[PDB]
Amino acid sequence: PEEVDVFTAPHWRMKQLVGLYCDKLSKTNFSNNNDFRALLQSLYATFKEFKMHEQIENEYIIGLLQQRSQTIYNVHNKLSEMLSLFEKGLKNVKNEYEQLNYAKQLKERLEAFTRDFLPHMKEEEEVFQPMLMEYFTYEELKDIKKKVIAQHC
Repeated sequence: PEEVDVFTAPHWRMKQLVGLYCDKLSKTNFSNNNDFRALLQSLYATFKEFKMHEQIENEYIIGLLQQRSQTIYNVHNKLSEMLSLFEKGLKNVKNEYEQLNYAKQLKERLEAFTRDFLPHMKEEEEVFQPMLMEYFTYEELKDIKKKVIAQHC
């Protein structure tokens, strides 16, 4: 039921963001300083919204589900490292040799990030959403989703 689903719309926005940076990345001219900085500026804004996303889940969803089921063990950092990588590109890359070296690193890290992020969202939808249905009443889930949408939008 739509009104108790706490993941689908947030994740629709996160995957739209993934699609946009994958697009930007494949089209960026890493030899061009303006293109390079513009890309890193997008990614920084984007990964900041990813971080707001995980924090919202921690604060409004997971920390509650954890309290009631107590089947929590995997904590729900990578995002701060990605953001730190972007800051570096923005503050410490000063010519074309450094841009192109950095570019190879960025691409590898973004690829690895992207391959983990998508499954991580799938798992919340497939695992946590069902648990939420058992540990909370229907109106309780409706209330949680009201709060999660307010924080994301």
